[PDB]
Amino acid sequence: GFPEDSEPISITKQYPVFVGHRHRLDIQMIMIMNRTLYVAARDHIYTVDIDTSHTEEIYCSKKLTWKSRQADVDTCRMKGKHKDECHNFIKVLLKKNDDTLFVCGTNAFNPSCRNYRVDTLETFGDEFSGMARCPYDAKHANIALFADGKLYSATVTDFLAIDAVIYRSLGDSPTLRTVKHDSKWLKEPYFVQAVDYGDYIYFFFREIAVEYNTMGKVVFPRVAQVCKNDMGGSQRVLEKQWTSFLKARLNCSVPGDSHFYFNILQAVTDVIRINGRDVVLATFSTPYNSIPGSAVCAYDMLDIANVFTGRFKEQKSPDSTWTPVPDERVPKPRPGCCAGSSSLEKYATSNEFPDDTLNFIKTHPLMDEAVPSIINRPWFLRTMVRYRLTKIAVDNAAGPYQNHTVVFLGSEKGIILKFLARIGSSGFLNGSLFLEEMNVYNPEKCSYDGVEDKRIMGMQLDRASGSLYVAFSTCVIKVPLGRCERHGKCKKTCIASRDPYCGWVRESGSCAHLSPLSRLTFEQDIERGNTDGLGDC
Amino acid sequence: GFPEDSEPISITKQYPVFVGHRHRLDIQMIMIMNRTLYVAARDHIYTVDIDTSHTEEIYCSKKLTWKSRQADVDTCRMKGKHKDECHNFIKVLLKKNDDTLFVCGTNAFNPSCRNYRVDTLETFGDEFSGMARCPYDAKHANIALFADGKLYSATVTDFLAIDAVIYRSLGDSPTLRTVKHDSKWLKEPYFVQAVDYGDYIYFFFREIAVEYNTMGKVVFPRVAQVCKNDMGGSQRVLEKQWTSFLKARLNCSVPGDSHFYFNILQAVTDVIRINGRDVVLATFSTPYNSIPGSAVCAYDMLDIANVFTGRFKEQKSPDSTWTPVPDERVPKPRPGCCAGSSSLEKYATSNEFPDDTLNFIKTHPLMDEAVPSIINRPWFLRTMVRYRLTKIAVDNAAGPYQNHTVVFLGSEKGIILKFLARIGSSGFLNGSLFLEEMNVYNPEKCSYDGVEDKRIMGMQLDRASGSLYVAFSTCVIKVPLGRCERHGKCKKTCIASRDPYCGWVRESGSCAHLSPLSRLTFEQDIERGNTDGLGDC
Amino acid sequence: GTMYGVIVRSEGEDGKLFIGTAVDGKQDYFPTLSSRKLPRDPESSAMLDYELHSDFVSSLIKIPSDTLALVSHFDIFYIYGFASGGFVYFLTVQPETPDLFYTSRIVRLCKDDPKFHSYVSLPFGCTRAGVEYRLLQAAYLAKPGEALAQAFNISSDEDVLFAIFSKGQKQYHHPPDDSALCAFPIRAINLQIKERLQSCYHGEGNLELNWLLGKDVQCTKAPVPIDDNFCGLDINQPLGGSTPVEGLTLYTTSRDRLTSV
Ligand SMILES: *[C@@H]1O[C@H](CO)[C@@H](O[C@@H]2O[C@H](CO)[C@@H](O[C@@H]3O[C@H](CO[C@H]4O[C@H](CO[C@H]5O[C@H](CO)[C@@H](O)[C@H](O)[C@@H]5O)[C@@H](O)[C@H](O[C@H]5O[C@H](CO)[C@@H](O)[C@H](O)[C@@H]5O)[C@@H]4O)[C@@H](O)[C@H](O[C@H]4O[C@H](CO)[C@@H](O)[C@H](O)[C@@H]4O)[C@@H]3O)[C@H](O)[C@H]2NC(C)=O)[C@H](O)[C@H]1NC(C)=O
Ligand SMILES: *[C@@H]1O[C@H](CO)[C@@H](O[C@@H]2O[C@H](CO)[C@@H](O)[C@H](O)[C@H]2NC(C)=O)[C@H](O)[C@H]1NC(C)=O
Ligand SMILES: *[C@@H]1O[C@H](CO)[C@@H](O[C@@H]2O[C@H](CO)[C@@H](O)[C@H](O)[C@H]2NC(C)=O)[C@H](O)[C@H]1NC(C)=O
Ligand SMILES: *[C@@H]1O[C@H](CO)[C@@H](O)[C@H](O)[C@H]1NC(C)=O
Ligand SMILES: *[C@@H]1O[C@H](CO)[C@@H](O)[C@H](O)[C@H]1NC(C)=O
Ligand SMILES: *[C@@H]1O[C@H](CO)[C@@H](O)[C@H](O)[C@H]1NC(C)=O
Ligand SMILES: *[C@@H]1O[C@H](CO)[C@@H](O)[C@H](O)[C@H]1NC(C)=O
Repeated sequence: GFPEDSEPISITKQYPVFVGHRHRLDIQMIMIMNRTLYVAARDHIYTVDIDTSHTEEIYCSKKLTWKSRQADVDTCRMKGKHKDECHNFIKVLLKKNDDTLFVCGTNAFNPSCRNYRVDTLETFGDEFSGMARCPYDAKHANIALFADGKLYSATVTDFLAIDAVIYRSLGDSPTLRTVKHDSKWLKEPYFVQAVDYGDYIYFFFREIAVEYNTMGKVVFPRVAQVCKNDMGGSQRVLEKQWTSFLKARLNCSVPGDSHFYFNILQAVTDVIRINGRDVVLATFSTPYNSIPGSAVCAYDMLDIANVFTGRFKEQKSPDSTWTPVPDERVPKPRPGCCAGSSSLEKYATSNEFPDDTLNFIKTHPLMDEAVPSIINRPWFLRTMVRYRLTKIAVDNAAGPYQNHTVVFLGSEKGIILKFLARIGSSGFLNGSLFLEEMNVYNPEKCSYDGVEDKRIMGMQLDRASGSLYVAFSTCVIKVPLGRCERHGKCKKTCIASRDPYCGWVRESGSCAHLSPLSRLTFEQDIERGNTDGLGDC
Repeated sequence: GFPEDSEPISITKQYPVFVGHRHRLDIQMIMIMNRTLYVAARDHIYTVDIDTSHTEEIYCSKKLTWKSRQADVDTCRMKGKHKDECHNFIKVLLKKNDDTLFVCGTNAFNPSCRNYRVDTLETFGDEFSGMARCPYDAKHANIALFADGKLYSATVTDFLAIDAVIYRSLGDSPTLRTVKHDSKWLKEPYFVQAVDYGDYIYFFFREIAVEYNTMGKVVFPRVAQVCKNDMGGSQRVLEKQWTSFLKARLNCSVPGDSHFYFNILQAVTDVIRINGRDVVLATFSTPYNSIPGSAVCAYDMLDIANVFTGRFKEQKSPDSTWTPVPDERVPKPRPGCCAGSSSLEKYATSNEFPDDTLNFIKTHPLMDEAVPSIINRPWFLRTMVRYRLTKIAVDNAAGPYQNHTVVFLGSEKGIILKFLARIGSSGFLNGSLFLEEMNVYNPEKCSYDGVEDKRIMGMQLDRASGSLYVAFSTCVIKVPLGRCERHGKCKKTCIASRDPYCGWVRESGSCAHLSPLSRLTFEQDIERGNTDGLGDC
Repeated sequence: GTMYGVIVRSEGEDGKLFIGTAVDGKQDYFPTLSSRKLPRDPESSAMLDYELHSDFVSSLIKIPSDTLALVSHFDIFYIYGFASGGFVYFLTVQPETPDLFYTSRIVRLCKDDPKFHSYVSLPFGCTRAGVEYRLLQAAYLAKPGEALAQAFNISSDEDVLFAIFSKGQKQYHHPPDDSALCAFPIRAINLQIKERLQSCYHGEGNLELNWLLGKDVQCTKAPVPIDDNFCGLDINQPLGGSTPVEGLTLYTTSRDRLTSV
């Protein structure tokens, strides 16, 4: 009764690989700016010039080195941490402008932040604190986002990692934190991603749920908003603390008489356009102690906004259940409405907000509704696999006419999954289509130290290079978007693959990918995938 | 992190099969009294004389016929039921004494009960009502139990099957029901089994949980007690209704930081003795809409009793959460303590109970604790199978010395699973041991009408015949407890099978089962299963 | 009787005021315990600024909102404080995290610690003849008797805290009559703490301070010697314990209640 794990349309790895050129690399994240791939790792940031004819091995273009002072390692080790835990791992890497990179690191459990030259990667200026900007542990997940020259960050403030926070610092604007030791606000969160969209920043994390803790401990995925123009509360309430923090449960489930939820959020993408909608795509999974399943749910950025206009939650008696809030007791101005909008332009800065509004949003950070998914179910399921699904990369303009959207999914055992976002007969969005499954990990090139860590840690698609870069902690791999010559001269299944990167060209008599020399006859069926009456192998 | 589906020790079906001797049989349940196997089905009860040399086909020894009056079928069909739904299906079959069988049937959605001669199976006496004794639908599950000449029954009272009840009728004792339209008492229950043990009857069902409905609808397995000496309440409270009905959630889970529960109870056994403990064994499964898993949890009858001596639950504000009850407000005499026990022998009949006690047990049928399993986890798991586990049969004296306990598990695709209850080094009970997996369904003998229903519906182990009888809706199959000649002359793995039914006898030089002629040398290792230094195949 | 302060001007610096007070539910407005600047120049504006105040690390401890929700009228009353050797001690009575259960405590901070990492808190009381006394009503530091010096194996230099206690841990606001004077040699407190720190630094047990931590935090095993006067790191702090520091009873009564010492 629960949908069976579907099969890929088509049915290994000898692609280009980057190893630094030997020690572990401990890659922490990959990134692409302009036309260069950044590889943030241990004690280093490596770059690869994408366009420099991608050869046998991918070679380190420019380099960077920032090791930890011997003193800082000593204190680290002394606090009872391990030898390999106490190094400077790069966890923040952001483009401030055309001249400035902003880089933070663990720095052996003593986080700190530097500015670097975009060109030569030589440091400049004084180092400032990495508290609440960068994690202490290399293993923790963190949110680092530059928007309007301010640093929106989410991680932990302390070595012990008790105190988690969503923090805004820098950019000549006063500094704002989420209320410390308040689980109404944050209860043991795991930060996954944040994005810039409208007058708001949207953080996607997961926390111990305060609604459904009625029995045991339950984890919920969340989406939270902050006003970019937040200036902190008055003098009585929320001074130096967010005045626009509202969070809401996300809904990623297969509905039944009782619905089966996916709660363990693993990844959210940046905002994308699919079918003229601004959307994000999230992967989820079942709790570690449960039968292993993973889903991919998509979220319309308007529906996300819609949930914050709805009704709040509240807990009347400290022991009673969570009831919605009747609008009669919501004060005006609206809690969590930005300072300077419809009716709220009468408020110049957030400091002017009355006590009613402030004391309320401090007490009711949680919205009653739960943001619903597009097509109110997962777009993709895996329930009969040993691994969970993690990283997610999207291609919102794949194909000749560029109206098809292809989604790549990374796993934990290197297995990479590729599906196409399906358009219905109605024109509306409608399910997905499991195109291909391929294993990308290279044992003979990435299992070199005491390390074989088949977990994908970063994905970057680069249409310009026509490739997708997949990062394991040991190596980065350049996988071409469409390996079309794989299907062969057998025309029957070159068309049936329904790959928006592939098609048939009659001048050559085989299956090949799209080229900028778009003068030749390129024959593909994607919407119907017509096999009817064609010569077999 | 969630234990992998383990493998059976050893690695098809040409056993004896019973087909009636052609129409569907629609077998509803099997049973064994004295030395005859009863097959309760549609319009019939078939018997097989177990001992009559079990030959090629198993033949119908004596028969029984009780079809539905043509009138009763008409009204049935008229209410908009199907042709094959409106027949007399036998759902109750109980041995009243040595002379009387008590048989009820659906009787085309008009349940009724008869008494039959134990010998010739000819009816006698007037038919009485089947309301709240037998289901209307053939498909519903029902509880029928004779204890102290009274009929304890649980099913539905109405055609529409809205009103479910646990009912006690007959035996010169006034008639008792569970409060109608009270979901504090019963909320849409599915009745699985009931058993006789001490001053109490213990019903095992599952219901829509009123504690955890805080969010959506959740199903909980339950165990409930009734005093055999219940006589109904006073004149103000619970007159003609149970005064000893308490229920409690069962705990069948794999514990984690958040524990993964199994809630969909499928089967409970009768009370058994294992390691000098009175226990029951239950199978469970994940909700239909979820990733498919099944567990087998075992319950010490003393712990079951222990939960009813604990604290009750209550819901202060109609919207507040479920808090335990402080003993300060529990009145005396103890609610749900039998009339005529420690301190309560001052009460001759349950009618004398004060208003305090009665009005309380009417309002608080639910106990705070949740009956815990033996070894606080499942004894067996299946998480990577398409089917669920259902029927369960046990052998508390298998092996030469008769100190090993073997458990058989039935599925839905005929697959039958066999494991051995493991004893620890401590002597205490400790996990299980997946001995064998075998498929019993016979497509060439049970897929004969428009029917191929591979679901096992009844299991009966008969050590006397040295066989286990497995009932599909189409046929009953005689599977021998230990097919030992399967392992062969290869001594290496005849010992390694660790089958308490199997061993090595040197006089023949092959692998064979235990015989009552226990004079010969029978060599088996079960506790260690020693392979060391033996000639291979 | 809900606020107490100790002025510590150890030589070389301007010196400071260590202050603890009840905050009547305003966890935002006032810290429960803090160290303020009490500067030399009387004119100075530095007056009662926190000895340290960054965004996170500061010389103050604030009662979390989590705890003020989870316990009704939760507060911490400070009854006495004293300068002894390298440390500052505060004696505090509070309701306890899940009738009305109250718990008297010893709070110890280094004189020179602005980050407040040195914090460690243990319950204290004394019992005689099966009856136990755990509601601090008064305290007073002083030199030990000659008799009392032999009793505790301290010099006749070292400090002894004399305290008064009520029966049990019930209704601090409406107290009974059974009261008890007892003596606690500082060396015992300083050592009972030293061993509490010791174990916790070998991975043993938990931090066990649930009103301020709001959850369970596992002691981190670390290669750090707990020298005779160790002043905390950023790990294993703030430190608590549920293992009363027992004082030697000196006198009891139940005819009259005891108030001062
Ligand atoms: C303040 O501090 C003082 C000093 O530290 C402390 O007194 C000591 O207390 C400790 C711990 O309680 C005692 O240690 C125990 O000793 C047991 C054996 O003790 C006997 O042997 C002692 C050594 O004898 C040698 O030296 C003498 C020279 O004086 C010589 O003649 C002998 O031939 C021999 O070579 C001896 O000093 C002692 O005699 C004194 O003490 C007794 C009281 O016990 C007194 O009555 C006498 O008048 C005399 O002054 C005694 O005869 C030993 O068995 C025991 O070991 C067990 O426990 C420990 C710890 O649990 C385990 O490790 C071990 O395996 C056993 O299970 C224990 O070690 C020590 O004896 C005291 N020292 C003195 C000088 O009295 C006080 O307690 C402190 N005061 C307060 C109020 O707290
Ligand atoms: C929109 O999605 C649904 C389900 O993915 C499609 O419905 C399927 O239609 C085909 C007929 O071509 C059937 O074979 C499937 O069994 C249907 N699915 C279900 C669940 O019933 C629908 O066709 C899709 N529309 C488009 C244009 O692809
Ligand atoms: C009781 O059960 C446990 C777990 O089933 C057994 O522990 C296992 O011991 C063997 C050593 O012979 C190991 O190979 C397993 O890995 C252990 N299991 C775990 C989970 O650690 C224990 O031996 C059992 N006792 C008996 C007598 O069978
Ligand atoms: C999640 O979505 C499904 C279908 O869209 C809906 O039936 C269910 O009630 C939703 N649950 C929540 C908590 O929003
Ligand atoms: C994309 O556009 C072309 C025409 O411009 C059309 O033929 C093709 O079917 C379109 N694909 C989709 C998915 O709408
Ligand atoms: C079920 O059992 C486990 C372990 O025995 C326990 O940790 C858990 O809290 C129990 N849950 C309930 C509801 O009794
Ligand atoms: C059963 O009993 C015999 C001795 O009577 C012993 O050899 C055997 O190991 C026992 N089996 C178990 C499981 O205790």
